[PDB]
Amino acid sequence: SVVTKAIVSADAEARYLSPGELDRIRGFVSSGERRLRVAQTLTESRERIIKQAGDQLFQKRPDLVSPGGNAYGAERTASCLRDLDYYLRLVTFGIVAGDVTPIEEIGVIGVKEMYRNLEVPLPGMVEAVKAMKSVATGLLSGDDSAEVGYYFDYLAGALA
Amino acid sequence: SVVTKAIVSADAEARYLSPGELDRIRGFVSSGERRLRVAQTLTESRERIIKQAGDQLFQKRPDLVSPGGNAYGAERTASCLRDLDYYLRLVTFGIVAGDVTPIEEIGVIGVKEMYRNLEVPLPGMVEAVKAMKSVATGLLSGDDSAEVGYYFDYLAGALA
Amino acid sequence: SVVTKAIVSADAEARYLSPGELDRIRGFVSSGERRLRVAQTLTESRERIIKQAGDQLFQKRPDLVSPGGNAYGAERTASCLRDLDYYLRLVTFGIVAGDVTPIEEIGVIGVKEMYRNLEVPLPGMVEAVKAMKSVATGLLSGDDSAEVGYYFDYLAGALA
Amino acid sequence: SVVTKAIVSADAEARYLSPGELDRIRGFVSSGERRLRVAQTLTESRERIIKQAGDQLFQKRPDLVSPGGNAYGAERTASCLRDLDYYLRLVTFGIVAGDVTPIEEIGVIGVKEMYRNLEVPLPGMVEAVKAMKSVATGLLSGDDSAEVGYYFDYLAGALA
Amino acid sequence: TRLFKVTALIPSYKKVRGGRELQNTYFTKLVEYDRWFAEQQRIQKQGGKILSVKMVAGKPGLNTGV
Amino acid sequence: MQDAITSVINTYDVQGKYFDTSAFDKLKAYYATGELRVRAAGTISANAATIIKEASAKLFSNQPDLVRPGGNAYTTRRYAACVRDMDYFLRYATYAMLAGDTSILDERVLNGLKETYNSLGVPISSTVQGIQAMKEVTGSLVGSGAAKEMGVYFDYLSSGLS
Amino acid sequence: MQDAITSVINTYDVQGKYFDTSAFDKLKAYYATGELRVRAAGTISANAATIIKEASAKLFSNQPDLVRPGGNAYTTRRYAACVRDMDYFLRYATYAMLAGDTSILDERVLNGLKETYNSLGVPISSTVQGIQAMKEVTGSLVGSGAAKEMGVYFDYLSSGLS
Amino acid sequence: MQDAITSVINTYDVQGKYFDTSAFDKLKAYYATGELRVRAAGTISANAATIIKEASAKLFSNQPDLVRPGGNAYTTRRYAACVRDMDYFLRYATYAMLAGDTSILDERVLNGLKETYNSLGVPISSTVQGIQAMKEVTGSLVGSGAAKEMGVYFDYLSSGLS
Amino acid sequence: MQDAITSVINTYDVQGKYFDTSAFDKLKAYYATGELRVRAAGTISANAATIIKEASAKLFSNQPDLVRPGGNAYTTRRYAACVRDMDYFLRYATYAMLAGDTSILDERVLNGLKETYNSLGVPISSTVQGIQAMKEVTGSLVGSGAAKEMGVYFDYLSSGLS
Amino acid sequence: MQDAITSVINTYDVQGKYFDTSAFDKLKAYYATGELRVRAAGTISANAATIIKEASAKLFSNQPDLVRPGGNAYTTRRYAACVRDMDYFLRYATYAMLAGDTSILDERVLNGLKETYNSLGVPISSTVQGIQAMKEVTGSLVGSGAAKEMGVYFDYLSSGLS
Amino acid sequence: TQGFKPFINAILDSKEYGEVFGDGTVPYNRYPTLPAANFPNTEILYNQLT
Amino acid sequence: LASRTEFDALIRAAYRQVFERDMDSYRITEVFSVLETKLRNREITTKEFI
Ligand SMILES: CCC1=C(C)/C(=C/C2=NC(=C\c3[nH]c(/C=C4\NC(=O)[C@H](C)[C@H]4CC)c(C)c3CCC(=O)O)/C(CCC(=O)O)=C2C)NC1=O
Ligand SMILES: CCC1=C(C)/C(=C/C2=NC(=C\c3[nH]c(/C=C4\NC(=O)[C@H](C)[C@H]4CC)c(C)c3CCC(=O)O)/C(CCC(=O)O)=C2C)NC1=O
Ligand SMILES: CCC1=C(C)/C(=C/C2=NC(=C\c3[nH]c(/C=C4\NC(=O)[C@H](C)[C@H]4CC)c(C)c3CCC(=O)O)/C(CCC(=O)O)=C2C)NC1=O
Ligand SMILES: CCC1=C(C)/C(=C/C2=NC(=C\c3[nH]c(/C=C4\NC(=O)[C@H](C)[C@H]4CC)c(C)c3CCC(=O)O)/C(CCC(=O)O)=C2C)NC1=O
Ligand SMILES: CCC1=C(C)/C(=C/C2=NC(=C\c3[nH]c(/C=C4\NC(=O)[C@H](C)[C@H]4CC)c(C)c3CCC(=O)O)/C(CCC(=O)O)=C2C)NC1=O
Ligand SMILES: CCC1=C(C)/C(=C/C2=NC(=C\c3[nH]c(/C=C4\NC(=O)[C@H](C)[C@H]4CC)c(C)c3CCC(=O)O)/C(CCC(=O)O)=C2C)NC1=O
Ligand SMILES: CCC1=C(C)/C(=C/C2=NC(=C\c3[nH]c(/C=C4\NC(=O)[C@H](C)[C@H]4CC)c(C)c3CCC(=O)O)/C(CCC(=O)O)=C2C)NC1=O
Ligand SMILES: CCC1=C(C)/C(=C/C2=NC(=C\c3[nH]c(/C=C4\NC(=O)[C@H](C)[C@H]4CC)c(C)c3CCC(=O)O)/C(CCC(=O)O)=C2C)NC1=O
Ligand SMILES: CCC1=C(C)/C(=C/C2=NC(=C\c3[nH]c(/C=C4\NC(=O)[C@H](C)[C@H]4CC)c(C)c3CCC(=O)O)/C(CCC(=O)O)=C2C)NC1=O
Repeated sequence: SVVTKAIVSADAEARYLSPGELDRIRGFVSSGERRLRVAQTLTESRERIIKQAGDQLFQKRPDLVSPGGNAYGAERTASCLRDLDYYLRLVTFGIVAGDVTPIEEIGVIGVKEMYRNLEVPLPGMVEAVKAMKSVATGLLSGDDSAEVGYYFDYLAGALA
Repeated sequence: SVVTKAIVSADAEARYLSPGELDRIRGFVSSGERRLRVAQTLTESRERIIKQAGDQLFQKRPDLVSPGGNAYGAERTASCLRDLDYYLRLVTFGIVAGDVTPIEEIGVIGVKEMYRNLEVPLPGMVEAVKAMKSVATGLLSGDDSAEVGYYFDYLAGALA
Repeated sequence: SVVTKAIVSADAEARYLSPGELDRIRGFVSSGERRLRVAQTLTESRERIIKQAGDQLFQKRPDLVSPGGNAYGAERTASCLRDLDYYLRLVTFGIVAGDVTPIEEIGVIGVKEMYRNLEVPLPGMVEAVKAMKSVATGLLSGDDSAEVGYYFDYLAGALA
Repeated sequence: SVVTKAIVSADAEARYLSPGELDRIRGFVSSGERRLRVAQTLTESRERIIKQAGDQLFQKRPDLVSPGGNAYGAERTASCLRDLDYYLRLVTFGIVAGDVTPIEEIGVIGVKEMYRNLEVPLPGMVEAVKAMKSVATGLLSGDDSAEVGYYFDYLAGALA
Repeated sequence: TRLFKVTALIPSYKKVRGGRELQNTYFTKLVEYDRWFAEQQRIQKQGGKILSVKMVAGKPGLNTGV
Repeated sequence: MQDAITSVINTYDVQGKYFDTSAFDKLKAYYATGELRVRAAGTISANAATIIKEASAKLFSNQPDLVRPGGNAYTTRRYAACVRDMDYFLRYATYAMLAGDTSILDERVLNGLKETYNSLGVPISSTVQGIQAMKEVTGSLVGSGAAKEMGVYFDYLSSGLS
Repeated sequence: MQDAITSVINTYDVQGKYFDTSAFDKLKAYYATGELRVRAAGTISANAATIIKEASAKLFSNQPDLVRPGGNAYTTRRYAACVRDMDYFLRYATYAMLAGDTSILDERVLNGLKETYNSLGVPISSTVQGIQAMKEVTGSLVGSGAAKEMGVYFDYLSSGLS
Repeated sequence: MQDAITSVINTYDVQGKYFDTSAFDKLKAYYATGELRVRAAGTISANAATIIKEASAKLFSNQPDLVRPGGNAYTTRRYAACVRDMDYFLRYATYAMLAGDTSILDERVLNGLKETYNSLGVPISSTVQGIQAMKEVTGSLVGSGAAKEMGVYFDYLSSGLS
Repeated sequence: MQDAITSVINTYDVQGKYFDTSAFDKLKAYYATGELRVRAAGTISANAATIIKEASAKLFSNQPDLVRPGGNAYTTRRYAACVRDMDYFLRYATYAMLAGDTSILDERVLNGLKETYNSLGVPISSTVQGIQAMKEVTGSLVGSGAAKEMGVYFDYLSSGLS
Repeated sequence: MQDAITSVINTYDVQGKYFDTSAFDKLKAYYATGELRVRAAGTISANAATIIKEASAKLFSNQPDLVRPGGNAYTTRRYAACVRDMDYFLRYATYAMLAGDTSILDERVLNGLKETYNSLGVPISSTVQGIQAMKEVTGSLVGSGAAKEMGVYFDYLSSGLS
Repeated sequence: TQGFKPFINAILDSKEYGEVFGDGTVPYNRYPTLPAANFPNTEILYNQLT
Repeated sequence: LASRTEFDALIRAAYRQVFERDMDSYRITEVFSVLETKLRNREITTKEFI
């Protein structure tokens, strides 16, 4: 998180954290309460977000569920929705952390190799993530939508 | 400056500033007015702060103005107070800047070599900046006195 | 010693000792009796040298034994003289060694951070070793006083 | 020379010359006159030394001056004696320098490549240098003969 | 002292490399004494786990000859 | 590097002067513009890929020879390096605008860029054209006042390259 | 390393569960204590040299043989290495206090320090005494709550060496 | 580098001549001055920090503007860099004196100094004045015989700078 | 590494013998198998990504817990590392088959794999199951004859891992 | 490394006492033999290649199977490694003789040598016999007292290997 | 302050060396795109003979 | 014992990178013979050799 980055930056120079870094951490802990409120809101709306996101993805990209598509079949569509659930959990982790570092460590490093081996189309990932972003931002207020959409934007850029 | 550290940190990672760093800059920009008021309070009283810190220094360390002491003599004592005024100016600079970057670049890098070439004791410098901290935090309300004491503490730690 | 320095210089290049290195070893061993007599002379007179050097130390810089000074007090004065005893022993070691490596590795490497941790002024310590130099060279002949003064000069330059 | 080695070694550590280094240079310059008269002895009788060394080399190694040998003929034998004369002058240079450095740059670096390109056998060089060692040391006194023999030994080891 | 024999595992977190990296993760090396602080700090900063360090050349507790 | 705050600090540090009323007015002006600067920086950061796409599209439409075989932007390496340089220019223009000071543009962009490009055969006029296309795209996204401010830093880059 | 937030993230990630109520309770507990941690860290940073000097004085007064000839801390070099070790211990304990987790002590302090000291011949009990001295000196400076918090990481260091 | 002995050796080696009487006279002169040079080098090694202190004090007394705000040596960093440059000049002058040859001042010192100083805005005139200040202090320290010898190398450094 | 030919050469060099009838016979055996080996290596080279896909699919179908949270293949990084390791095993088995000798497996793959996996926490039994899964898939493509020969090196890798 | 002088200094320093009469006695013993050691070292360096040639010829005459096919010294590579090892032993034994102390031997030769030779398959006994051949050649070449001195360090190497 | 060997150690103990070259690869010309002017300066250095 | 040639190529590449060209005239092989020996038997890494 922000605290870990400040600590590792200070340790790189073999120094204590400067008053500026301490002030940055103070602002971070101040914003923590709103961050947990946002993450709680997205955690409560698990099944909704997954359901509308999957429906928009499958209507926008029928080929994925059609014969020959990567998600054809009940079990493969279930795995698709399971991946969506993974990424939504990662986005909640990013919201609490204040940065995209947990998303980066769990679901972004080596994702292209994983989906190459799985024969998962990356544009399908990008569209599913965009649909998740739309649903999540819709279920939120005007303020929360910006910071939540930032993480989905980072994730889609990582897939794209 | 806060903006300078944010930009440099982003540049070191070859990236745009994240919403967290932009929010940090937004908070610093918001608190700029309070910072300017504190800086003016410390500037308008610089003569009193210097006189009282010099006093407290010379009661707490009589050896400095005692024979064999570095500050012995009216001329050397004037140089002592002139250094104290340099550091008070740098403290006001660091207040408006929001970090200790001006303090470090103007008065901390190579200060050990300079004072060694000058035969100036560093515990004397630390006691003098502690004196200035006491005097200057006496002039301020609690919230502002804490943030000024942070810069004075950084100065004392960098001299020690 | 001189032998160790020649051997490591030869070893770094995977060679035998050059005629110059062997020549300097001969010069060292042929001078062994004279420098050994010098080391004895410094050894028997160690108490007298330490006490005169400490007296000259306190006369020249009285802030150390003045209030607010590092050597203020009786036990701190005993520790002051104990350090001088240490350095005179190291000087004898350097004389028998023919080089300043024993001094460097027992009492010079890390000395700045040590005396910084003890709030011991390095100008005061340099005055200490200069007093020791004057006293010790007083008890020696000119030919011996030259070499002993060279080691004391090395110590003075290294301390500050 | 001795002075140049001391200076570059001290400059490698960003320091002044140690008491041992200064003592070494002092002993070197105190011995300058015996070095100069040894160079006198070697220079004033260089023709006889080269002639006798050539005789000893060609008697212990008749193959060189036999047909098919590297030194066969008038001109190749002249070139052989010319190389011996080169190395004698180099030994005088090293004697005055106090170290094998002038020998090392003028006649040791790349000597193996040179003599392979010329098809001069290196054991022949070693035998010639040993012969010239014996002839030149026969002309000097024991103290000087040992010192010059160390230079001839350095040369032989480099050719070996 | 003059020599530490250090066996260390350095995993990878930043990326999965095309190179084999069996060379660089699990290793044993000889680091000279006044390099060991910096080397250990770098190994800890990369995220590795130092498995063992041993004395090989010098003698612990010696004053001279260091 | 420098920002507006550091620039005022330096001009009052060379004179050994405490801050006057004029310096406090300059600091107030920067602190007033800070919100607009952060807004523009966030907008540009969210839209960097869009800006690069559009600007490189205009550049290669006007100078098609750059991407025809043999042109300086003809290979996947050289096209990628071209759009990477455009991304660099956008990023450092955004840094400069957020700092309120063009010192970063000289220190971290313009220093040796001219003879970098001349030693590589990168056309400098076409790079300036790309920068102008980038300025036009960015102005439409950040709004009129932010467009005028961002034009200053884009024009600083263009003038330093020219 | 991982802080408290990253710690709970990793723990809930390993079971692949979303944050429960208890996870948000833990996060609220951390963010509530963060400001106290920032005062504690700033205070310790201001007085690092003082803390190390007092702790070293206490350690070498309670164990005078360490710095007398024959002791592990007898030379300028070995004494300086000792006080360097205590400086690093104090700064890393400050880091672990800000993070709210003893992980950084595992990755960047205890990661091979045990057997490094063992091969060096550094006495463990004396190093524990030095850590305890830093603990008392630092607590008397940072007050009761920050003292308990810092002491937790100090005893982590002691038990890691023990 | 190159010293007096090595200079004579190379001069005769290019000619391919054994040493004549003139070469032995030059070597005799250097051997005769060797004791004076060693004594002077020892004195300077013993008092180098002192020499730097009085030389810097004298230079900043003659030109107080250098260390007052606006001067090139005004900050802690630039004051320390000034003192470090003076330490270079003193140490390399002592090397050249002990060598009896100004070559090392050519390789290690004067090569590219003008370019560095004009790039940094370091005032070359004031640096020459500081070199002169070191010359008086060092000459007064070493004595009548060695002061003339060390002046050669200090003025060589000054003429290379100016 | 050594191939079959280099193995025969080394076994004749150790005894200092020129080649007799038996050595030429073993050589002829290798050059008889050479066309089969080259054909199998080319077939696998064309189908490497595929064979990896079915091998990983079989490994994860038979042991699903490896990729759910808590499994060592649970992350994109760790899943990518797993398939990377499997690709390495396939590539080096192909090298060994083409060479006709198993020295390359011990020299490159197996030298330090136990220490690395056990320190990392990689489960050996699952990796061995992956070796078998890869062998079964490859045998279907290479052909009945080449399948056993490639299985030889696959069991060599497994037993070295086991 | 430690010579005799540094060994005495280290003992008296860890005792923290000034030199006693026995310390000065050991120092006189060392200085007395220094000229003999320097002569022996110069003689050995003058004849190092000759010593290695005769010692290796004696070793491979007493054990011809070492360089015949199947022996550990049969190749140009391994024969070169053998004679290079003998060169190391000779040079470091000369170092130890000149130092008057064996600490350089176990510091820079003996540490890990037996394990390395065993891992390589180098016969320890044959290496000991090579050291003995070097001992005999060197002892015949230097002279009786220097023979005894060098034999001390050669026997140290032999006892460390075996 | 420290001379040559500490300076070489400072280079080789830098984080940059560890990330780019690690412990196994011989260094090489990097043709660095960043920071500004590093490319021309590096190329001038590497286009010069000894 | 095996892959001797690729160690030797890496060693000569290290010489050419650190010293900008081959240095056989200076007998680099015998100057660094112990160092090369430690590199081949894997006591040290490439970074320590450099
Ligand atoms: C926590 C981080 C993480 C991620 C993200 C992850 C992804 C992941 N998805 C998988 C399967 C899958 N994933 C998908 C999803 C795709 N189908 C369509 O193409 C869509 C575009 C797209 C969904 C939006 C499908 C269809 C499979 C089944 C693959 C197969 O059986 O061939 C698998 C194989 C193991 C299993 O099925 O349980 C992994 C490891 N694993 C992780 O540890
Ligand atoms: C100052 C450093 C230096 C040296 C040493 C040096 C040696 C040298 N020796 C040469 C030829 C020669 N040198 C020799 C000498 C060898 N013949 C016998 O075998 C002996 C073992 C041995 C001499 C003792 C001979 C016979 C030649 C003629 C080779 C030929 O013409 O093919 C040449 C080629 C030019 C010429 O023929 O005059 C050089 C450059 N040059 C230098 O610049
Ligand atoms: C060319 C010879 C060679 C090989 C093959 C090799 C393997 C290897 N695998 C590694 C990690 C790994 N290896 C795996 C694979 C395992 N995880 C699952 O349990 C599977 C059952 C199983 C694979 C079939 C995983 C998940 C990691 C990551 C471990 C970590 O998080 O650190 C690492 C540590 C560095 C890295 O992650 O890149 C190496 C060096 N190294 C070599 O030098
Ligand atoms: C020699 C290496 C090299 C390549 C390969 C290359 C590709 C390349 N393709 C381009 C445009 C394009 N490329 C495509 C091709 C895509 N359309 C469909 O989606 C397909 C999936 C796919 C082709 C099979 C299209 C449609 C455009 C026009 C883009 C536009 O008009 O907006 C452009 C933009 C400039 C121009 O059109 O002249 C380049 C540089 N350039 C190079 O220097
Ligand atoms: C062989 C290398 C070596 C040295 C030199 C050495 C010195 C040394 N002096 C110390 C204390 C001291 N040393 C001094 C001496 C100072 N008083 C004045 O300021 C003078 C300037 C100066 C003496 C000339 C004093 C006053 C103390 C006590 C400081 C304190 O208790 O706070 C201490 C701390 C523990 C103790 O009391 O002994 C050490 C380790 N230790 C070593 O292992
Ligand atoms: C960042 C975490 C970290 C630490 C703490 C650390 C400690 C450390 N201490 C060392 C030496 C040492 N450490 C000590 C300290 C001990 N002596 C006294 O008795 C005390 C009881 C005690 C300290 C409180 C001493 C005396 C030495 C010198 C040992 C010797 O040279 O013989 C060394 C050997 C290498 C070197 O000094 O350059 C290390 C690596 N390394 C790390 O990476
Ligand atoms: C903005 C950064 C900056 C600073 C701080 C600075 C300080 C500074 N103080 C100086 C002298 C001095 N400074 C002092 C002050 C010390 N004496 C007492 O012991 C005290 C412990 C202590 C002050 C609290 C004294 C006494 C002198 C006169 C020294 C002398 O004349 O030898 C000098 C030498 C030239 C001059 O007098 O103008 C400098 C450059 N210069 C800078 O560019
Ligand atoms: C398979 C790799 C390998 C090779 C090549 C090798 C050669 C080799 N030749 C040797 C002796 C010898 N080698 C030769 C050969 C030379 N005589 C003339 O000068 C010729 C120019 C030249 C041969 C054409 C001679 C005469 C000896 C005997 C020298 C002696 O023992 O004194 C020896 C030392 C003891 C012995 O074997 O008798 C070796 C190791 N050893 C190996 O393990
Ligand atoms: C500075 C001190 C030092 C020593 C002593 C040392 C010994 C040493 N000898 C080695 C190889 C060797 N050493 C020998 C010599 C032995 N085998 C023969 O039969 C003889 C009986 C005997 C010598 C008298 C041989 C034959 C090898 C080659 C091993 C092989 O490649 O299989 C190696 C392996 C690395 C390499 O070959 O480059 C080492 C480390 N290394 C050192 O750094």
